Amino acid sequence: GRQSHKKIDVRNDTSTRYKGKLYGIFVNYMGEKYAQQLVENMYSNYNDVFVEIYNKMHNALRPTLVKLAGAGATFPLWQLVNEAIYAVYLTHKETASFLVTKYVARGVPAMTVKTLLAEVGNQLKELVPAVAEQIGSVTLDHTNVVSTVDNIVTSMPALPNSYAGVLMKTKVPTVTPHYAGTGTFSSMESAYKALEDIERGL
Amino acid sequence: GRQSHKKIDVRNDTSTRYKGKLYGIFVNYMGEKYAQQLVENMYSNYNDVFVEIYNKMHNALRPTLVKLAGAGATFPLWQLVNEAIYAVYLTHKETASFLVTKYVARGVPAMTVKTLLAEVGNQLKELVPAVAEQIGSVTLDHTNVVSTVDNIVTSMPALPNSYAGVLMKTKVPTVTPHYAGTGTFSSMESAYKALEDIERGL
Amino acid sequence: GRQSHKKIDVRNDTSTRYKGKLYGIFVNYMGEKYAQQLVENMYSNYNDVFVEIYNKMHNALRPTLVKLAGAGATFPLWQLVNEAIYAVYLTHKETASFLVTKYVARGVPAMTVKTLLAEVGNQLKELVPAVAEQIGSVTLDHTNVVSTVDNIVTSMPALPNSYAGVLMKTKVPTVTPHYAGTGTFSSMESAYKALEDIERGL
Amino acid sequence: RRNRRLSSASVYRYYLKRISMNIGTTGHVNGLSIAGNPEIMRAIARLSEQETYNWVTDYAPSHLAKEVVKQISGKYNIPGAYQGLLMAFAEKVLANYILDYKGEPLVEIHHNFLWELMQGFIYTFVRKDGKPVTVDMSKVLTEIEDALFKLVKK
Amino acid sequence: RRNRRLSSASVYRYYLKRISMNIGTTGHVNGLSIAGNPEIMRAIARLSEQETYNWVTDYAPSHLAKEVVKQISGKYNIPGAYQGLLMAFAEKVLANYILDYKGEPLVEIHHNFLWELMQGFIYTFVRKDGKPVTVDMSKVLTEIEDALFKLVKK
Amino acid sequence: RRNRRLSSASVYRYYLKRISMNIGTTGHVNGLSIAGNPEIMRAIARLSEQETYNWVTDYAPSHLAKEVVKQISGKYNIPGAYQGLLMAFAEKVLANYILDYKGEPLVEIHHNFLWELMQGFIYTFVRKDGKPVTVDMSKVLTEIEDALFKLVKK
Amino acid sequence: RRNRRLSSASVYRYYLKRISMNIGTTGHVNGLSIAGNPEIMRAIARLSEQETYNWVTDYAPSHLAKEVVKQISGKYNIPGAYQGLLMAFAEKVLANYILDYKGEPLVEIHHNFLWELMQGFIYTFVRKDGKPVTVDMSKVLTEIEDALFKLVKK
DNA sequence: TATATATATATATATATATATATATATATATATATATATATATATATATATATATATATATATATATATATATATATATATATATATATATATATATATATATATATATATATATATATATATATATATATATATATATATATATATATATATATATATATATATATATATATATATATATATATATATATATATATATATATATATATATATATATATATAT
DNA sequence: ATATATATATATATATATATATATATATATATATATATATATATATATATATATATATATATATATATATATATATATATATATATATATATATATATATATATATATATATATATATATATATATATATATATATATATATATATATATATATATATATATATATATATATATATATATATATATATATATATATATATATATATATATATATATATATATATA
Repeated sequence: GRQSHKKIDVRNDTSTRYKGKLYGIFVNYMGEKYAQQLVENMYSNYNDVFVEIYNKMHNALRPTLVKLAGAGATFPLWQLVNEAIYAVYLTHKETASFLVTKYVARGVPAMTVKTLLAEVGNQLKELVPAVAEQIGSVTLDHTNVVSTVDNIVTSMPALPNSYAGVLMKTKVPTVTPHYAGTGTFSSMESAYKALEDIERGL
Repeated sequence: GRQSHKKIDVRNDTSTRYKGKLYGIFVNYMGEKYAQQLVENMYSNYNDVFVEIYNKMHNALRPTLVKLAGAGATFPLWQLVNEAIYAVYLTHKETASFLVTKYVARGVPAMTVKTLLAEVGNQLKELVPAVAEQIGSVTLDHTNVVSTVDNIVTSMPALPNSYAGVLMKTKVPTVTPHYAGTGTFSSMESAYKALEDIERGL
Repeated sequence: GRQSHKKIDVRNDTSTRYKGKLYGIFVNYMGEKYAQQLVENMYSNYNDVFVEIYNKMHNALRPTLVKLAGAGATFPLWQLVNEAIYAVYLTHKETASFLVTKYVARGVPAMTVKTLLAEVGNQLKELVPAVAEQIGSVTLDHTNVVSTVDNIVTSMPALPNSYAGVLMKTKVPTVTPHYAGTGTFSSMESAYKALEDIERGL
Repeated sequence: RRNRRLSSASVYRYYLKRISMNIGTTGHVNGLSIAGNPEIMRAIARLSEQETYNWVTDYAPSHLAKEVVKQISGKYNIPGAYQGLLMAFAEKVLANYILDYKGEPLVEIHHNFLWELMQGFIYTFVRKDGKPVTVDMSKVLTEIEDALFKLVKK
Repeated sequence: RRNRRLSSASVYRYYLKRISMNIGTTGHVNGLSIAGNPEIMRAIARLSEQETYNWVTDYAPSHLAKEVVKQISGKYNIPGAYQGLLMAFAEKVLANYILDYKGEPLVEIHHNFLWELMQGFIYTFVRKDGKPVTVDMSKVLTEIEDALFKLVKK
Repeated sequence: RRNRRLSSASVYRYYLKRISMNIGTTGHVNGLSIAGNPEIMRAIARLSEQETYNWVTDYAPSHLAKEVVKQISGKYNIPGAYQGLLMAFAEKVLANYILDYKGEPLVEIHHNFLWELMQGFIYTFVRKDGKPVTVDMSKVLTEIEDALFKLVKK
Repeated sequence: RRNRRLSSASVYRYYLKRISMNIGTTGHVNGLSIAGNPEIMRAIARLSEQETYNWVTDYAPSHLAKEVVKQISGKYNIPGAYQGLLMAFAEKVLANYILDYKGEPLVEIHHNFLWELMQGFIYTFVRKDGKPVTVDMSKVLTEIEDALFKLVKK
């Protein structure tokens, strides 16, 4: 027993693993070039949506998750942050009442949920413009987040998940981390990428 | 339950998916090169008709659809605008009375239908010259849209759908978005395309 | 009988052996370029985790292992240092009581276990900043190590192994051996590498 | 894909398309050689068969839900669009609540789908005779809820 | 991978994917030529077969453990998340202790997984009737422990 | 390589891996052309078969040694690591002494392996019941010595 | 190369290595083009086969010599080293004298190999029982001499 | 140039820090000088494109003939020139081959054993990894499947008529091409048949005996 | 029992030799001749088909239009929802196998030595031969082209003229006009970059110091070869 201790996360190769595996699958559907372009577009979309939103949120919230419920049993918190990003923000499909009811029904203290909702809002507003504009300049807290988010969600009807999928970032261009203003901080990550190819003779 | 949350739209890869899948299917009918040319022509036609008309209309009207009847249950509006672009414009097959009767029979407030018809006219006149000339220089409104559109449609007989299909844009060339005048604004989209191939060594 | 006497260690070719064999396997999954990038990333990760932590620990500890229980049957000591590096440090999953109990159950003198915990902590605090900050500036000894480590593990709940896997070194940069301060000593090893390629006409 | 009433043709379509996907899966690159061997071919055939059988066995509840929604809509003279929408609602409510009971009370989902259907909830429809009729969404929503609980004998 | 109840589908999936891995393994570079030869093809087929057979034969105990954890959780109205977590716990305890007995007392693992479940161990759960209930983590942990020894007849 | 109990899977693994090695061996540079030829392919297949058969036939003695070591360890409640170590010891004493008899007396190898096991030779083990037990290394070593001679009927 | 008892494995090994050497031989530089053509491939295969057949047919005498030397050493309890040395001696003496009869009398080779073995000709060996024994080199040399003459019935 | 040590002198290097002079870099903004990019309209300067025709210049293409310079071709014969083939022997040169032995070099092989190299295998814990599997949910992406409708695209289908391109069918005759069929005889290539004898090859069959090989039958011991 | 060995011996037939001889048939020669074909000429004539024209119609089908509609499936959207998979991330946990560690052994191969032999080839030399092809000489004819000449004639091509005429593109004017670029202005902006400042602070260098120390090579001595 106790064979190994696997770890699941974005390891700077999930890109290539995804690309290569789906390429190998789809060659028997498309032929070489068509499958190539297909997997290229597929991964680009998956990146700019899932990575840019969910992975940044998970990386930001991991430490506070450990602070609150330090455990391997933080999986329900992951459920909560996922639904919050999808079901509440960007869709206005459910109010804070629903999440708090559900997760206290699942055994989560309420104020924990309120705090998590507060922080995910405070960061998603930095990631996505439209959500920041809908919430305005209101710092969220486990004292005020519920009323504010409930107002925002009830003000809007159920939004089509087409907003949540691609269009939201598609319509609006944003500052790059290769810019002035507040876009002058992150390329360190991308920087390594460059170095890599130069070392590989690429 | 609640396995996933799918999203359906044009995702900058529908070209490749369409081409590749139909190529794979048809190679067993034509052989390689003939199937290649066939899927090329098929997608080109599908592009220049469906994309250029319907997808632009959908992207334009999605915001107003949400503002008016914000819901996942906006489908009746979608079939409304589809029939509008097909049945009334480019064919003069039905008068506004037919659509308003049908969709109030389906439970839609009439003035909403009137507003939508006004807007689809206001944009289709920008996209298609012939309709712009048929309607002339008349801004449509839920107060005057039905009158003008009924005047036009009764004035013209039932047109053969050969107009609505391909020939309409085939006969008349338009200003490119790669031109001076009012064709100097959008190629940003196409621009990305170029960059893409350069990055792929293409 | 007595065919040979194999020796297993990091022989300045495990990089190449790993890369080559896995490349050979994966070409039949990916194709040349994708499999190449795959093995590159995979070995980079395996290096910067396993080598940097476990191999340096083993190289430091080997002489003391021989001094204490000099034998080919230091095998349980290697199991112990593995458990210590993974289960206790970087995870706080178990307290020293568990390890000492288990290994005296396996027939290991307890003070030997305490000694090894002391040294592995004293070295890991140099290797990983986070552990050094968790333990602070306290020298471990078989007289005091158990109390301090049990204090630390009781203080922190079980952490997700995502810390122990990649993120730990990923988030924080460290002083290189290509620096001033305490990073101006080790280029010797790297130097050899460089020399090699120059002699190979590379 | 356009609307097609479920029938054996659909079963066979799913079967063959899964055959294609599986032969794509196994020989990640060497699809041709794997395609030439009849043995792995038999294996892939049986796999696709098992997969279709799985997918069928896990669909009858949704069929029943769509059926009862159709009955109710026909009884209340509702255009096809909203019939499909209520089919989706019924499947959702049976899945998340009746079967697995995700952590949410019924009325909560009810109000969620209510906000979904707003624009507000009493819609007027013109029958084939010209007689306009009106129906409340929330009422018929709650109606199929009880109707659903009747089916599974909850 | 998403949740899928174990069935023959999984068996065949593992079978075929192991075919892919083995054909990759043998022809380290000459994958094509080895893929073309039917003899090594039969060899790889039978190898993947034996491999799947091994993996199945050494998985039934885990299946029984997950089954009993499912029964207990269903009896105690516990949400799916903790059902899976307790399945994993029972797996761990049967593996390291019941079968091989790595040198650690059961109560030690008990307190370890207890700290694993803290936040602190009497969680409140809202059933489908709206009646809130509470369960002690340590107690039910000790509970399935005894049940576990009952199965293997320890 | 991680520990895996001997089974047919290992036979097939050795088979295919030697196939790869031999196709590498013959066409020292022209590996592809040799890979295309079916005749030399059959030759390599039969060669790898013979090689696996050889390796199997000359391994059963070590298997029996590991078996009796396992039995003794189980009877004395010894941790797995030491079980493997004593397996290796029994293999040594059968090979170098019982089979070919290199020029060395038994008790010499005995004391050699004793210094191997020192730290010193009476180890304390905590059973699953908590009852600690002690065993002399030299004794159990000498114990399996005769037990080995019992097997081979020396 | 390490000692490997003769078996069919050796036959096939020599076979394939001769394949490599011959494909190297024919296409002195254009090895690739020759490697692509199946006709010269068949020719090379059959050539290597014939060559292995030759090498086999011209080795059984040495095998018998090594066999009888092994039997004699077993009867006189000699360590493997000297067993191989006397095998080589028997091979030499049968080749140069028994078969081709180069111009040399037997006792000449005898004394030659005697000076080969000195240090001086009565070596002491300690058996597995602890009973030391001594054997005269010249005697056992002469002993296997006649024994060889018995095999071929010379 | 080496061999021991010691200098100066300067080439780097690495030690710790400090300057100076720079080369970049990122930090925020400001300049200037440029390199591009737009965003709208004007230049002159090519760059093509037209759209009209007209030039000169040359690239080809014809149409008729004539040259010249060549490229082949055939007609007949004659040279040199070298290629390579046979007909006669002789050389050197080296390609293998064989005949006896002796080398060195190396390819394996076996005989003992000893290293090291990594190839796998079996005995217990850590990696990245994917093989997955589950077991719990959540994503995006996708393959499908519904459920209502709407498109465009093409797959057929039917409805009515019209084309075009074919596939056959018929209705008259006329071709060429061919498959046969006759009707006369003549060839050639065969397939058999006969009439005479002779072969070689092999199918059996005898007539005597001798083998091996194996098919079964007749005296006691094992699987 | 059936079948396999360990000796002795039949009969029986399966073949094979060891000689002589049949008859029979399998081919093959050797001549003469049939007869039946398989084709092929040689003329004449059918008949039947395979095509092809030569006109006029069909029906049938293959496509394509020309309008209208289906139903069906191929895709694509439009929205809600499933189900099944392809992956991915979340956390926990097994088993399996694929590579790497961390020790102890195997066996197995890939090598490398450590001695002694083989055997087999790869070459090399040591004499004597071959045959074989590689060339070269020493006397003669073939195609064979490789050229050249020596006349005549083609056809074909390369060009060049000698007229007329196209078409085509190479440029150039003549006029008008596009569109696309190349640079230039004309204003307002960007972004990007080249530098230069304007302060700060790094990082990497190029040097220069400021003490210590290496190794390295540039020289110079201080004895020696």
